[PDB]
Amino acid sequence: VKDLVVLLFETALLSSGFSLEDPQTHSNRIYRMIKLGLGIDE
Amino acid sequence: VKDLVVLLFETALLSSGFSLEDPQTHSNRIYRMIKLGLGIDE
Amino acid sequence: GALKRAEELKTQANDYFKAKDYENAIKFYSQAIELNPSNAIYYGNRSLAYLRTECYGYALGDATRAIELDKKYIKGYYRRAASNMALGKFRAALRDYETVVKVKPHDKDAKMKYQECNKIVKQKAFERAEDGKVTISFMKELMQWYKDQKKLHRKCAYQILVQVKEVLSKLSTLVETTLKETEKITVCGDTHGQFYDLLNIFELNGLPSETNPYIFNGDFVDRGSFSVEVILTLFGFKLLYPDHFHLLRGNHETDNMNQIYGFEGEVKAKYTAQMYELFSEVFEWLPLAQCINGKVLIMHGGLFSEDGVTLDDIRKIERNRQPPDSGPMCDLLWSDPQPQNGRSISKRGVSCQFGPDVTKAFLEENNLDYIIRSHEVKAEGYEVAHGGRCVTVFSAPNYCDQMGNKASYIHLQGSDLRPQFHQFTAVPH
Repeated sequence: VKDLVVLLFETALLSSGFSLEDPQTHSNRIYRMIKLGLGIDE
Repeated sequence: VKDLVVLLFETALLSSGFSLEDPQTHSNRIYRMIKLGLGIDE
Repeated sequence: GALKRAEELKTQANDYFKAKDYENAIKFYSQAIELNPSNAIYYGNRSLAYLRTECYGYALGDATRAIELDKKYIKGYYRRAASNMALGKFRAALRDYETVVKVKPHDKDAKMKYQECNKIVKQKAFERAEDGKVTISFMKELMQWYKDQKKLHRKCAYQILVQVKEVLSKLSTLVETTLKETEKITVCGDTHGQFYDLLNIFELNGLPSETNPYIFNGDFVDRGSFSVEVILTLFGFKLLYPDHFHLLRGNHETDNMNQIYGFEGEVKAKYTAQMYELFSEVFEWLPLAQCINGKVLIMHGGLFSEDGVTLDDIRKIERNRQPPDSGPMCDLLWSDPQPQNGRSISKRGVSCQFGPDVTKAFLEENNLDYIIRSHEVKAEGYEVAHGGRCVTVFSAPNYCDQMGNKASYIHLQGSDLRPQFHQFTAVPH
């Protein structure tokens, strides 16, 4: 629930005209998600 | 391959200080992945 | 010769399944296999009778032999993955499930279970997605902190590890503590990262101090979600009371098992990678055993396979290294008792088991009364074996939130070294 609510808040905050406090964390989350979806593990 | 290329370019554009012109498509892609990863077929 | 004694235990052991008699079914299954350990049919039939008794660990290996002897035995193949799922880990069950369509055609209900098994690995994947001396004010503040989640500052933790390593490196392998006629001492069993149970221990038996000495028999980490808090609090306790708080090395204080049973992952999630390296460095200096009054000798593992084994040999042990595959320290961290006489191969796969004769010989040769050793989960929180010469104490109630077992700690008196068991309960976190 913590991960889900954090990701929802980040995406909603992005798609409303605001600016993120640190893009690096969101980018890393997206990269980890893609890596999970394409099978690298570890 | 096309989806990965577009998502990679969009995330790189986000993380390099630029401003995205159509955040709703990005949010839609994130939502599509989130439903693909958490059960519901459609 | 003995081929006839195969089917005679088939119509009997399997019949008890109809009468819900799983116990006698297992007892009779341990007879046909005993006189015929080459039939996969019985190795498969034993799996259902042993799985319905909520015992999954041994059934996991029991279901494998029904597959090795016959790879066409789907009956014994499904239950291996069923036991793996009962344990809860992924991969093995999923691999077993997917290694059924390559042996069968497009049959009904064959792939539905494989898809159902797939539907949980996705959930798992989404889950992936003062002056540096420690004071009473500091211990109370850190205790309340850990009671309210929150990680300790990295500098304070590093100082705690450095100081505890410096203090522990000056202690012999066999710590000799002399207890007066009065002034009892507390001995606790495995903790395994149950900080909220350590809170109950300290509240029920009093906070450790010079008047109420404490000593824990290893296993402060692994299989728990609060291992870091437990071990850091115990290190602070050792720092504050070096002469009244004693930590004994355990089998779960090893890197090969820290990296598999969550402690390494917990440290890397809460702190840096080198911070677990310093955990390992300070873990290797923990004593393996402690002797009280020259009468009560306590250790996390127990006795050895070698027959000589003296206290001087215990003192001459190099602690600062990883445990060997066999030898003194391996049994000092892995042995178990056996109700029958003589040695045997340990069920854990390493070390061995010691009988009552081994315990009696060790106590007679080392001039000791009895031995205390936890290493294990007990339903009542303590166990008496070998006629009282073997004592087991457990301080981890509700081990993995599934056992639901009581826990206990031992009060030992100088005037009377008889163990005084005191029991406590779940105390949910």
